[PDB]
Amino acid sequence: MREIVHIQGGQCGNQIGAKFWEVVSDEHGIDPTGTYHGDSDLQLERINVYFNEATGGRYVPRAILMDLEPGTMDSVRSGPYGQIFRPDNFVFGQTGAGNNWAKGHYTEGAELIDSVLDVVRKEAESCDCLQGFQVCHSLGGGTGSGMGTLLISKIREEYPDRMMLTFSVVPSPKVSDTVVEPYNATLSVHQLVENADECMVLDNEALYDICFRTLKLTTPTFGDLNHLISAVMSGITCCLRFPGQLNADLRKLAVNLIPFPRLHFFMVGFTPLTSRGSQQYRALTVPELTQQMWDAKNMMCAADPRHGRYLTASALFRGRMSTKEVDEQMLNVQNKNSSYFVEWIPNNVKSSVCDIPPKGLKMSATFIGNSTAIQEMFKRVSEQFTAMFRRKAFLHWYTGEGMDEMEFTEAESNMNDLVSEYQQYQ
Amino acid sequence: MREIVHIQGGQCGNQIGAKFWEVVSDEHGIDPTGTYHGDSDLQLERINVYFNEATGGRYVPRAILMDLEPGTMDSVRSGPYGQIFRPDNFVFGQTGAGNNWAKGHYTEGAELIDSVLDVVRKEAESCDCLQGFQVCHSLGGGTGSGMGTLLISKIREEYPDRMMLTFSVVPSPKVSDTVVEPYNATLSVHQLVENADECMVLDNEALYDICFRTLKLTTPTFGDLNHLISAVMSGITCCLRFPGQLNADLRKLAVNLIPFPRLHFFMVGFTPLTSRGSQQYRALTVPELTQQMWDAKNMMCAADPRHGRYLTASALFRGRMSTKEVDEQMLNVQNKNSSYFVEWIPNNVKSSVCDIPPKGLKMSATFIGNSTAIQEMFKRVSEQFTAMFRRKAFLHWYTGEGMDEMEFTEAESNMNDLVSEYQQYQ
Amino acid sequence: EAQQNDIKALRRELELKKAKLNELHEDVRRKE
Amino acid sequence: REVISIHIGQAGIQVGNACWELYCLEHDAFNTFFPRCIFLDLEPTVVDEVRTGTYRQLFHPEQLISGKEDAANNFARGHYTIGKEIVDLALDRIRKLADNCTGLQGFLVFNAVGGGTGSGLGSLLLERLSVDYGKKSKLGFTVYPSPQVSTAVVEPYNSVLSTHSLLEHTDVAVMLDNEAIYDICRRSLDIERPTYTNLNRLIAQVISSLTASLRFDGALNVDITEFQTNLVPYPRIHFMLSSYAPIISAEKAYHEQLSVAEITNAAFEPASMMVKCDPRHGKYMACCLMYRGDVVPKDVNASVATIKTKRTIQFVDWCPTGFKCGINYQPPTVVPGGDLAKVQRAVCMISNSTAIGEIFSRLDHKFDLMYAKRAFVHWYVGEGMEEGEFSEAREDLAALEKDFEEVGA
Amino acid sequence: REVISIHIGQAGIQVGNACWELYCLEHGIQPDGQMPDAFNTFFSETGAGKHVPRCIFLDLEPTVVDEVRTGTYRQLFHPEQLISGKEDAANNFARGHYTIGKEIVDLALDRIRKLADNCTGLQGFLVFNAVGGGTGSGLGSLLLERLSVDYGKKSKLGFTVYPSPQVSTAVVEPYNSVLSTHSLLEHTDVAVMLDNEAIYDICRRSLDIERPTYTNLNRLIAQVISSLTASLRFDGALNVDITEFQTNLVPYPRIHFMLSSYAPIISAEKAYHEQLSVAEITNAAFEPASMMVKCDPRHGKYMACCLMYRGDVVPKDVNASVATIKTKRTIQFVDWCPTGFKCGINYQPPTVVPGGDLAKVQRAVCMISNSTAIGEIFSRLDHKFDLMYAKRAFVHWYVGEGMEEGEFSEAREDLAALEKDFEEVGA
Ligand SMILES: Nc1nc2c(ncn2[C@@H]2O[C@H](COP(=O)(O)OP(=O)(O)OP(=O)(O)O)[C@@H](O)[C@H]2O)c(=O)[nH]1
Ligand SMILES: Nc1nc2c(ncn2[C@@H]2O[C@H](COP(=O)(O)OP(=O)(O)OP(=O)(O)O)[C@@H](O)[C@H]2O)c(=O)[nH]1
Ligand SMILES: Nc1nc2c(ncn2[C@@H]2O[C@H](COP(=O)(O)OP(=O)(O)O)[C@@H](O)[C@H]2O)c(=O)[nH]1
Ligand SMILES: Nc1nc2c(ncn2[C@@H]2O[C@H](COP(=O)(O)OP(=O)(O)O)[C@@H](O)[C@H]2O)c(=O)[nH]1
Ligand SMILES: [Mg+2]
Repeated sequence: MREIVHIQGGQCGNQIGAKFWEVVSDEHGIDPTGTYHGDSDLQLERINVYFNEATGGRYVPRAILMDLEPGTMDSVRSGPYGQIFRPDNFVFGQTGAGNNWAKGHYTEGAELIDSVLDVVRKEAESCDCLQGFQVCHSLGGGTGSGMGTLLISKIREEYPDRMMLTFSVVPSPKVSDTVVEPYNATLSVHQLVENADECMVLDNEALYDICFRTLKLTTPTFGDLNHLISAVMSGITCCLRFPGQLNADLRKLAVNLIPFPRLHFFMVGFTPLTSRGSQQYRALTVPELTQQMWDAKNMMCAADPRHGRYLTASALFRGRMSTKEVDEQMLNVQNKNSSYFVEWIPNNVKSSVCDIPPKGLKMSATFIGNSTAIQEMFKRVSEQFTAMFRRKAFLHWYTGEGMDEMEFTEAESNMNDLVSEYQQYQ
Repeated sequence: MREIVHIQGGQCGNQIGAKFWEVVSDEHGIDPTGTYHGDSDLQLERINVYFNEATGGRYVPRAILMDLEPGTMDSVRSGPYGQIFRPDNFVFGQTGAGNNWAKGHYTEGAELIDSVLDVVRKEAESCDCLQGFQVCHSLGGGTGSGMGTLLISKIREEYPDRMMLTFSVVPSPKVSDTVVEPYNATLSVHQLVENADECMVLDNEALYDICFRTLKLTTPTFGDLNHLISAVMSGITCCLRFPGQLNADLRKLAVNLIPFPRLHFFMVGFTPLTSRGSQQYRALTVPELTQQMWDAKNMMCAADPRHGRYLTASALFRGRMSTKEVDEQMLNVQNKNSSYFVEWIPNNVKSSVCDIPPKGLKMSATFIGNSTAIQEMFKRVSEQFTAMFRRKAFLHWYTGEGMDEMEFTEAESNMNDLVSEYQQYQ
Repeated sequence: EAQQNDIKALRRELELKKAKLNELHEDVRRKE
Repeated sequence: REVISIHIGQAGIQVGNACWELYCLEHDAFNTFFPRCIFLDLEPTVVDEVRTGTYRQLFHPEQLISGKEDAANNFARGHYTIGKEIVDLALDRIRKLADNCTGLQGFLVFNAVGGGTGSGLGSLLLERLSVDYGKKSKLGFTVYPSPQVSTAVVEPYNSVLSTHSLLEHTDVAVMLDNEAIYDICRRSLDIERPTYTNLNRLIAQVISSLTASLRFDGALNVDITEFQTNLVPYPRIHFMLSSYAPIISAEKAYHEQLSVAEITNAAFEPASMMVKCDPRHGKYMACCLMYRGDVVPKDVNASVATIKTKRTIQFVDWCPTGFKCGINYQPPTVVPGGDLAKVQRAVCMISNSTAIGEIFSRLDHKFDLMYAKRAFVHWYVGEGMEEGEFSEAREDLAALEKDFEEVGA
Repeated sequence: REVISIHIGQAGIQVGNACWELYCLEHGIQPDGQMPDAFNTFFSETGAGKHVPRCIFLDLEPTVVDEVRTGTYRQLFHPEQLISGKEDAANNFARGHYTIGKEIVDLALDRIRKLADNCTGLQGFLVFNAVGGGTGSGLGSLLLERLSVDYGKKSKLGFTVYPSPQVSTAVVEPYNSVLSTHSLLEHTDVAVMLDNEAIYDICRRSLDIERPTYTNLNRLIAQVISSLTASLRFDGALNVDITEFQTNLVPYPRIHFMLSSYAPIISAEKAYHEQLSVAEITNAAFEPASMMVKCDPRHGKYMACCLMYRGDVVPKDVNASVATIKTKRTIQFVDWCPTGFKCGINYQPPTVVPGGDLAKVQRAVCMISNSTAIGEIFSRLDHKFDLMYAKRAFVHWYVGEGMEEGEFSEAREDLAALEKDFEEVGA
């Protein structure tokens, strides 16, 4: 019925998406060979939202892998749940951008973006009632950020009414892999504020910090971090796939958390998250899920929400639970911590309950707070951007590719006016 | 409903609390795994006071372990009933104070006590109706005395309207484990007289005396001492956990035994405590419990009450008993030895009976007497404090951390006027 | 480095003051 | 004589899923229901739970209407953009349901005004039903959002914009909150952790108690046209507090001595109203008492006398005879898995007063605060609305507040 | 006609557990609540064959209430009746009267209202409390205050447990008794004293039980209440009601304190070897070896006495027996009262409950008298209360709750004034 087309870009997008299709295929009970093998009836009637029946019970995902380097494609095809994609959907350039936003947005994207659009169109009209697209990329890299961003703009030109989710990671100075992170992230946000419908901001500091403190992992490789991000993405679109006592689709959450059209950058959290040694020392109640939800040390961004106020907040619950406990818990946190919430908006919390838990758990929750503490990172980025751009560091690698000085000034302007509007509404 | 959160500090606190949680869990029929395996329905009715149900019969103790060296934390998880504590309740520093009350109260406390406070807050708000807090620690050491006393002061200014028990062993010259015992005891008692609601004095000298004569043990390790202390703590709070013909709660005991807000230092004893050689030749009636209760060689302090006067006294009886017999025995011991009792208060003894004996005995009792002879300890400790401080011994380890000289003089004055004020009401 | 300590002290004080304010607001609501 | 029921939205058809379960379990008397129903929604998830449920064969396949995609808590979307393609199919069926009928008493609609489907296409369905039939009654049992317990954020926008049409379209409008029902299940039913299912079960009890007069022969029967006169003293004042007694568990019921005198009292205390409002602040304009089961006219007669002579509650100065009684013989039925015990007799009271004037005033500030800063308005305007209808719905509730204050004097 | 019975505190609801036990075993009702019309005074009928007692157990500590919720009579009591708080007053009159009392007594009131509304010919209330505690003392006096302003004209039979002179369990109970009597004085219409040492001596000597617990105490108290309500429940040759004691026994609106006794309290073996008639039980009701309050009426003077008779008793010999008492000179009546007796005979004997230690006796007497020996007990309380008050011991707990020094001195002089009042009526 409602349809979700998946688009993954860059190394970050491909590996995040690989873990994503692993957990979704297990949820719908599909084997690594593509055939249905589940047990419950419930897992059959809502697989068209993510799959297409091909022939002989072959359910292939409705996904599009997109990059510029073959290492990621071969690593994808090698591992399990790698032989479930249609090889025609591995749209793939050959030269590579390499952490140069200009390459991924003007030079190399110019010959790939045609082929991705062909595949995504044929894959879009294959289904009847499109709900929206779902993109997973980064803002530090070049072929993820630049090409993925250009793809977002072209898609919003063709399909202006359909929804759009973007799970994007942003760079932070404490975990700084590339040197040109500010030059990329600033330009990428300039396009995200006008093209995406909503962006769920992620970061590696909070992810590494979460696996240290709460999960208490010893060696948190990218597999575990990508596993956490995938659990968030499954939680946000569980309402379409399963019946519940109160449903909330993508559009329903968007209208309840975005009070002004440019204020669409969210913080995300997932619960419950407990160490393996302490999994049996705990209950599974709604109050326990709420204490772990509203903890500021549990967002998957490196921006403390208690440094500002919440404008709105959302809680998607999964499991057999009493709706009264849901509303009483949301009201309780709304009264005791009255200063952290905006005043000219009562009821800053939208809630929803689905009846099917994720596999292996009894009851889970996903938090999406649209706070005004997110402006610290934009200031935290803009100060670095000005540090380079006052003195034209690394600038020629982009200038000799097409960007002029007005493009960077425009990116600073959009960043600065945005942080003022978050400060205005606090 | 009526609830007690338990706090153990330092090495002394950890062993005392360890043997304590084994005794209570065995009374409620919970095995080392932490699952219910008892038979009587009565054992389940009153587990909310000390435990929380986690899942599938798993009961976790409502306790917080707090120390500075990991040797005690690992020794706790190794022994039996070690796997029942929630690992998050092991709030814990790393450096170590080491028998320096200033290091325990000013340097290392200032960064650990916020953590232990946060755990206590979660444990207090997790339950509904607080009856009080229960803190076990020593007065000679540093990480128990200074940090624990700071925790007491911080908690009392947070929840001022709830009771608070503290069980503290105090140093004596005959059992002199450290060298700066008086410098620690005098400053600790200064804070206890102004913060704690009621204290229960203990000492290691009397415990060694009990294990020699009454128990007639060959090798009294610390396990047996902690066994006696645990039996006392279980005996006093038995009234909240089991019904009886005459129930007496903690607050009921506090208002009945404390005539003046500064006179809250009690000496405690427990009966029956007999050797295996003579336990076979004994009878179990009320008079035999009393004349072993009120014996001076059974008190758990080295403060002989017949060198003073009794203000008030209390007995907590356990087992199917006749209340007439209980009251006439208290009447007999008060009429004969009338000189040992205060004169301007008739019927100096509060009494109560509970209908659940501890396992292994048919009938038991627990004595709590608020005598004035406790001042023997205050003079006995203050002279050793004076003997070093007149000459400035060991002072620089206290002075160079933030404490000045008027702290010792104020502490001396308050301890000295306290023993003076006990003497006046005597 | 000095100004960094000033930042991490002012925020903690600010945080404590905000928590106290919430308590006062809660009491007014219950009392009304 | 038959009456057909329409159910709109996630809340509407879940209420219906419990209501029709009671009707089949209760049952020539059946003729008024046997179903003459229509479920309709924009999200197919809850309707298609019925299509595969236990009542697969019970409902004719066409009856269960279902759109393609949800309005998503958007009154404008469910009233202007998406409603326009499904409402025509729905009402062009309901017509042939009425042509199947001969002695149609009326329609009864179930909707929650917080959402977009329950609110938006609720009003849209109502407007074409009013122009098509006009005279036939349409009882609307709506679910308004509670003051302090709340699940959505933009629901003030929806509740005001829905009410502006609920005034002049429905004939008899019964308010029902969720906090009040939650309190009822907590206080009387002692259920500390209730869900939506328990709420919908006792909502069905109220509906059944007011249609049992048509279905079964009583000592004093009362039709749907009777409520039309006896409780609405003015054409635009039709908003009814509801109550029920005895709402009681399985064990307490046997212990207590349920009778007519005390349940007439219990149906009047604010500890048992289905709407979170205190009628001590207001004055009763009229009361209506449906008695089911083991009732002689004497003790109901004696009970209304004691209420009138009490002074804890007051009436308007206009009505000395401020009551309408009604007695039916068949006792209320029970559902296996339900929590209400079997009772010889029960009372469903529907009153009208000025306490309702408080809920609208309470509603006004929340809508007013958000609207002043133009929060969330861009969603509704891009859907097809303008600033005109926001401000004009605001002043409509302002007029209603002055209206209640004038009539109450 | 109906009378409802309220129980406050640990001692109060324990006494009720023995009373309702005795009641169902008397009227042939199983503990579940169904028969296998005289029960109408105490039990209301559901109409489905289930009988529910007219009573409300309430206290501040949930321990003693919830064993009742799970005993044999789980199904006899309606759930709402068994009120229970969350935390105890802890032997602190002020804590039960101002801090914790102010939240719980309003729930008890809006409960007791619909018990009275279910009734038609309400004779009165009767309250059970022990003044030594904080619940029975504090909110008990608070409940009596609000009961007087609500009804006023209805009787309030206060069966209170005063602290014993020498045998005591608490230490602040002198404070609690003085402050409680200060309000129990002007609220209770008829207040009966029940000490604890006296009942202890009865079970030791008469019942020859050398190891008694609280069970036997509560058992015989229920026996006295049963003997006192038989006149209301059943028909006799000469009956009285509960409004009769209001007039016939209290000469002045502040002298209402009665000494109770009962006879014969006899074990299973003495009855077999001993004879029962009206004259000897009329004697045995007056000797101080059978009184329920440690005082001696031999030291006092009687104003008026009351005599309940149960079983096979004719009226000729109750008159002859009371005549023999008046002609004796060990006890004397007040000069102002030439006739000092109120007699009553009822047909039904006292039933026995299995498990109790009361024998099946053919006849019994329940005496309720008024005297001036009661003045000695109140004075005896004042000595040890004033003993500690001057030095301000234990005052800090009550004043920390929200009281002051004023109410001690003003309550002290009020009961001191009562001492002078008792001495001047005796002259
Ligand atoms: N009593 C009751 N109320 C319900 C139930 N389900 C939803 N509600 C109420 O419905 C309101 C929101 O509208 P919903 O019915 O959930 O959704 P909708 O009306 O169909 O609108 P959309 O979400 O756009 O489809 C909430 O405020 C709930 O209080 C229910 O099962 N019982
Ligand atoms: N006669 C009699 N007296 C009892 C009994 N149980 C307790 N008491 C008396 O009650 C007095 C203390 O009051 P309790 O009823 O036990 O306690 P309370 O009145 O509820 O006050 P709190 O302890 O603060 O709750 C004691 O002095 C006892 O003499 C009993 O079974 N029979
Ligand atoms: N969570 C996660 N982050 C990744 C992964 N691979 C790369 N990143 C992040 O992506 C940023 C670099 O992006 P990059 O891979 O160069 O993007 P691309 O070159 O456009 O495909 C770094 O800051 C990494 O932290 C991954 O597998 N998981
Ligand atoms: N009863 C008892 N006392 C102990 C035990 N372990 C240590 N102590 C006492 O602790 C005192 C020294 O305190 P210490 O353990 O160093 O305290 P800390 O360093 O602050 O934790 C000595 O006087 C011992 O008597 C034990 O297992 N049982
Ligand atoms: Mg809906």
